[PDB]
Amino acid sequence: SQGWKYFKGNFYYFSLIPKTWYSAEQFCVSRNSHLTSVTSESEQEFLYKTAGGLIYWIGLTKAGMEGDWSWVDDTPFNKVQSVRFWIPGEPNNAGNNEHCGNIKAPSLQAWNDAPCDKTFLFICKRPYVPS
Amino acid sequence: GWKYFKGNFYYFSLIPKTWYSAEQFCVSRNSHLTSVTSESEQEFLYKTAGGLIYWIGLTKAGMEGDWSWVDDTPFNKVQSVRFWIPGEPNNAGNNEHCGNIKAPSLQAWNDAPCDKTFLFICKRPYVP
Amino acid sequence: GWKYFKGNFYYFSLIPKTWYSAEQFCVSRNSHLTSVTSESEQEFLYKTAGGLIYWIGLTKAGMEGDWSWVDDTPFNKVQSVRFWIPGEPNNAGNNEHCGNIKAPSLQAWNDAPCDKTFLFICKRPYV
Amino acid sequence: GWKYFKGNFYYFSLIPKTWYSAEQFCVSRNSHLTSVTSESEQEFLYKTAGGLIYWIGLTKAGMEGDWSWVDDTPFNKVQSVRFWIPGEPNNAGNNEHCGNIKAPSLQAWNDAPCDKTFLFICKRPYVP
Ligand SMILES: O=S(=O)(O)N[C@@H]1[C@@H](O)[C@H](O)[C@@H](COS(=O)(=O)O)O[C@@H]1O
Ligand SMILES: O=S(=O)(O)N[C@@H]1[C@@H](O)[C@H](O)[C@@H](COS(=O)(=O)O)O[C@@H]1O
Ligand SMILES: O=S(=O)(O)N[C@@H]1[C@@H](O)[C@H](O)[C@@H](COS(=O)(=O)O)O[C@@H]1O
Ligand SMILES: O=S(=O)(O)N[C@@H]1[C@@H](O)[C@H](O)[C@@H](COS(=O)(=O)O)O[C@@H]1O
Ligand SMILES: N[C@@H](Cc1c[nH]c2ccccc12)C(=O)O
Ligand SMILES: N[C@@H](Cc1c[nH]c2ccccc12)C(=O)O
Ligand SMILES: N[C@@H](Cc1c[nH]c2ccccc12)C(=O)O
Ligand SMILES: [Ca+2]
Ligand SMILES: [Ca+2]
Ligand SMILES: [Cl-]
Ligand SMILES: [Cl-]
Ligand SMILES: [Cl-]
Ligand SMILES: [Cl-]
Ligand SMILES: [Cl-]
Ligand SMILES: [Cl-]
Ligand SMILES: [Cl-]
Ligand SMILES: [Cl-]
Ligand SMILES: [Cl-]
Ligand SMILES: [Cl-]
Ligand SMILES: [Cl-]
Ligand SMILES: [Cl-]
Ligand SMILES: [Eu+2]
Ligand SMILES: [Eu+2]
Ligand SMILES: [Eu+2]
Ligand SMILES: [Eu+2]
Ligand SMILES: [Eu+2]
Repeated sequence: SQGWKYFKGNFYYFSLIPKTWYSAEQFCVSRNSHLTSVTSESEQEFLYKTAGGLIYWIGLTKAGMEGDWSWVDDTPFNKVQSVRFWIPGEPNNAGNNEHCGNIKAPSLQAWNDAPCDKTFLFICKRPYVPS
Repeated sequence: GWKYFKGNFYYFSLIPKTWYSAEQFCVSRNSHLTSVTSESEQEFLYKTAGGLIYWIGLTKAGMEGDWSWVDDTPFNKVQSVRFWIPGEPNNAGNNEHCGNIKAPSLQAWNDAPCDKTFLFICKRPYVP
Repeated sequence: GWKYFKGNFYYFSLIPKTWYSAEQFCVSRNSHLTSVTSESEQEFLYKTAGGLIYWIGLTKAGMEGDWSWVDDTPFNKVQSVRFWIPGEPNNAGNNEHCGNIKAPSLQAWNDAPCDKTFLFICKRPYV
Repeated sequence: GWKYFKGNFYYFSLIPKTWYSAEQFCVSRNSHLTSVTSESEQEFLYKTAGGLIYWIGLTKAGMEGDWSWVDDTPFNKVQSVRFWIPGEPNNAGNNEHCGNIKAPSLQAWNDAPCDKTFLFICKRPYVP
């Protein structure tokens, strides 16, 4: 399938069809991928530049009893290094119901929490495995 | 309230949610949408369900669309094939990637769209 | 060399390995050290084991050191207690963090140091 | 004592263990054998290692035997080749399924038998 863009050892798929957060993750899984994690400034830059003006689900979701933010691809969540990537004022847990995360703003400060059952475009990430 | 059966507690919800919002509720309660690994557990769940539909931990994974359990119990196709409603899973509309308990018998499971709202069942181990 | 039982294939090794080297071998065969989640599976395993000791997928995990299955089957402590040898797990020397099938009985499991070498049993689903 | 670097704490052990016994020690301390995801982290680790060999979270997984991280960080094979000692991994004796930090250089990693005993490095994120 076309639509996979390469960046630093991973391919990224910016969807054309919007889905709920979990239905997006399931699509990514059906393509041997996961909703993308973000672990560096250059990766965040790649994502929001490619996103343009559109909102995309990423692999941010609350997990555990405490509801700490986590990555669906099981990258350990680094709160210290992730603080710089939220939109100012986010996450705000509007309605006490915003348990998933999307990229929203055209900036390094781009993440927003939103209800998992809302439909948005989404970004899958899968590693390249050279022989 | 939680119900106890063979080393696990089970939560039969009173309010419906999407499959994933249900799983997040279970996770917030240190649990998961329930797996099913024996006829006695299947029987306990459908008898307790009382003829109502409840999300369980069934969901597709992998490129193959293989079914899986969200609590990471290995899914056993041979052992589980008799737990589906006859004709299910039929992936109706090409969009039924989660599973629920529906019919009151051992042949109980149906696949349904993950974004549909149903009551749900969490499962939590008792740990002495 | 794989033996079939109720939708799973099982490999009873002829070579002994440490618990983790055994698990690695199982992984290279698209499998894991076996979990045990029913009386009939326990019976099939101890009967086939024939009185020899085999590593199974039992291992301590998490901060509390509770017993777990390496294949990620949730561990049912209540229903598993009848599968340990009487008196086990006894954490001899404070260093027995993996488990094996030892006795030919439904009370079969013993905890032993993960770095000791035993025969091992892999399990993989019929797919 | 845990050493801090870029949002994670690190424990450099004083007693050697096998790879898996090392991982179990880390797990008992709410941690894992360390992953390595940047040049700056690789530099922090080998410089702190001071020329001694430490197990890290490198281990083979899957039927293919691809390298993986035990803390479940997805393994970036493209970006990690810079971190192996030239000529490694060489799977000596076809029995080297775990990895350690060995050479004090950005090219530091060696695969070695999982049953050999080395010092080890645990890693855990700061969680408020
Ligand atoms: O500056 S605010 O306007 O307060 N920012 C809010 C978000 O914080 C909130 O999550 C959404 C809900 O909409 S949703 O479609 O994402 O669910 O609406 C605005 O974007
Ligand atoms: O005999 S069939 O017609 O195939 N049975 C179908 C199901 O297989 C299908 O999942 C649902 C969709 O509705 S939903 O309520 O489950 O979403 O409708 C019927 O019950
Ligand atoms: O009733 S006891 O005799 O004390 N039971 C102990 C076990 O609990 C102990 O794990 C082993 C150590 O040997 S090992 O081979 O398992 O390492 O020896 C005995 O069998
Ligand atoms: O250039 S080589 O000779 O191939 N380098 C080898 C390593 O690749 C090999 O892993 C070890 C085994 O020793 S061990 O202590 O790590 O087990 O010995 C040398 O360092
Ligand atoms: N408002 C709570 C809700 C919550 C707790 N645990 C969770 C686990 C998953 C999803 C949501 C939660 C929070 O942000 O933490
Ligand atoms: N329960 C173990 C200690 C422990 C805690 N977590 C662990 C994880 C793995 C191995 C051992 C542990 C003991 O007392 O001896
Ligand atoms: N020669 C293979 C052996 C192997 C495949 N899968 C594994 C999983 C675990 C340990 C070893 C393997 C390799 O090192 O890649
Ligand atoms: Ca159906
Ligand atoms: Ca013992
Ligand atoms: Cl698409
Ligand atoms: Cl009971
Ligand atoms: Cl409820
Ligand atoms: Cl039964
Ligand atoms: Cl019992
Ligand atoms: Cl019992
Ligand atoms: Cl008992
Ligand atoms: Cl130490
Ligand atoms: Cl590289
Ligand atoms: Cl590189
Ligand atoms: Cl390179
Ligand atoms: Cl190399
Ligand atoms: Eu960087
Ligand atoms: Eu928000
Ligand atoms: Eu219906
Ligand atoms: Eu040497
Ligand atoms: Eu080597």
